[PDB]
Amino acid sequence: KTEKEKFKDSINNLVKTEFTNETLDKIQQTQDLLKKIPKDVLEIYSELGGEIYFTDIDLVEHKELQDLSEEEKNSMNSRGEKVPFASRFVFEKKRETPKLIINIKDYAINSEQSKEVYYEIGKGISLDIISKDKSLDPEFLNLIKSLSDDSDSSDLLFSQKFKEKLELNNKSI
Amino acid sequence: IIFNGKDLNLVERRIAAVNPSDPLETTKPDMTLKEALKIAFGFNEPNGN
Amino acid sequence: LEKTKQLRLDTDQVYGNIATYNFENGRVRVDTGSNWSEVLPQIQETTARIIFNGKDLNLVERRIAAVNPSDPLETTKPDMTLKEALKIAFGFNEPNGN
Amino acid sequence: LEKTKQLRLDTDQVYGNIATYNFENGRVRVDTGSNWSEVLPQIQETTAR
Amino acid sequence: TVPDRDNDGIPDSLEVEGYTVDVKNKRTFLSPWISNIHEKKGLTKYKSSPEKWSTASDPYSDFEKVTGRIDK
Amino acid sequence: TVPDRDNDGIPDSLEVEGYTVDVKNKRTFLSPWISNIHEKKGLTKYKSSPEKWSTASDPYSDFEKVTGRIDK
Amino acid sequence: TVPDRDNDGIPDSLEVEGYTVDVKNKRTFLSPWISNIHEKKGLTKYKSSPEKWSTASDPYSDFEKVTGRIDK
Ligand SMILES: [Ca+2]
Ligand SMILES: [Ca+2]
Ligand SMILES: [Ca+2]
Ligand SMILES: [Ca+2]
Ligand SMILES: [Ca+2]
Ligand SMILES: [Ca+2]
Repeated sequence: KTEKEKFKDSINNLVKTEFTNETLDKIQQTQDLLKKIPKDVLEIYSELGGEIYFTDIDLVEHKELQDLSEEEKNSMNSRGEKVPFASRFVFEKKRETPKLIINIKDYAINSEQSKEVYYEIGKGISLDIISKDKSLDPEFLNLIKSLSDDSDSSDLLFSQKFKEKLELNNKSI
Repeated sequence: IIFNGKDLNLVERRIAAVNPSDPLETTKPDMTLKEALKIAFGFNEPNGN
Repeated sequence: LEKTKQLRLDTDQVYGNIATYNFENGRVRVDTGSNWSEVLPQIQETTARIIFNGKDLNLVERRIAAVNPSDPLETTKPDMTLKEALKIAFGFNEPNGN
Repeated sequence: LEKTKQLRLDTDQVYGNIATYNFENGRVRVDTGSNWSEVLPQIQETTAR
Repeated sequence: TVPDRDNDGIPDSLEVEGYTVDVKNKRTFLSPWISNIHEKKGLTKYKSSPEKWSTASDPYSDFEKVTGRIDK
Repeated sequence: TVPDRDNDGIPDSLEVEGYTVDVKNKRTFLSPWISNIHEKKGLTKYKSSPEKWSTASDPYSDFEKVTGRIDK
Repeated sequence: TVPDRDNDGIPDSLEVEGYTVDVKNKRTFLSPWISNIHEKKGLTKYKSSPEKWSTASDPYSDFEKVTGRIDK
């Protein structure tokens, strides 16, 4: 009955019946990375001018990133450490039209790099949800007021430089 | 309860009584010493005695 | 043995079974596959022991589940203080705050 | 044996069972069907001593 | 439904924060510890481990011990 | 769901890139390694193999060992 | 679903014309033999029998032998 079919689901991911390529694998693994964020998000970004690409050229000699300022190359990643630009693989150029350039990789086998794409996606759609009339939403500002007292959420979400500016004012309303 | 009113034989019975320290045991009904003799040894009262 | 008259009898171990409640018919049935030797080396590593001889000057040994700070399953048990451990194991009290 | 008094005791092998955690009621139950002679050769071929 | 991880028959929001066992007519109930009621009845406030089926690691559960459904 | 090639109760992407087990109120919770929350409490960063039910081939799971649900 | 006559977990397309086993990050992968890609990595090309669960008629399958899920 189900025992020989409890074995076939333990080998559901080993056996690849047709393989045929190495770079076609990264294309089909980048797409199902991108279609597990819901549909309402992906039209929010394109509304602001969002052009999402997949490239194979690494992001040093890409033509839409050959020219930028010396601080635009230096923004902090999901951790907080600003990374050398030769080793980055996801970037958003947003000076007049936000373009999200994603270098393709094996993205289901890897889960550290799959999180540095979702962080950069929500970086672009942040300024829409964070503000209503070019002012901070009290729907959100009451959350930062509640999350600043708990000793776990304060060093989970907030940065280290933010931890020495919020309680320095000790009530930065 | 032991009893020997039948030609001096120690007839022994056991009647389920309530332990007041165990919440399963307090669900058993209230047992009295008049009722306990009436159901296990054939005692009776025909006119109140 | 006829000279010195010295012969003792040690107790190396004890085999014996465990009887568990049947929720079906409310009975108690001895499971002959489970012995107490699977259980006593788990009580002895997750509990504190207190020996006390205030009843007829004989030693009574009791074990109380206390918290081990280097085992994540064991840090779920409630906090055990030395006063409360005496009040539930042997039957101490405090009729005038002592 | 009375002259040289040389007698020793080798240990060729050891039988013994394994006790596993039971996820239903948290208990630990020795399975009398499997011994450590199935497990111990698997450790000496994958591990560094 | 209510979360009961340790599978012993008592919810985990009750084991962490206190519970008791008390009969009313002839049936057993297992209520959380209300301070203004259960103290005057002479009851006992229990706490136990919400992720062990038996907090003392002995073969009687935290539900069987407090209810009398045990080897007598 | 989450993928689990060995069926030990811990996902593939946690066995490869680090995980740890932390208790929150009175309940254990297995979580990926976060260097800002978990270094503060002295917790250990575990790594094991995503295709062995036991990494050192002994009869104890990778999940039974790090949680404590094991022969004591 | 892809045919597998002998129930040894590996399809009859692959067993006749070639396959090979390689790990990618920490996960194994069974793949058909593509000549230009796989040969420069020094992998071995296996062929077996699609009708037999074990081609040598010994009690270990062709899938267990090439993967490592076998008695060590
Ligand atoms: Ca429970
Ligand atoms: Ca419990
Ligand atoms: Ca796993
Ligand atoms: Ca594993
Ligand atoms: Ca086959
Ligand atoms: Ca075959």
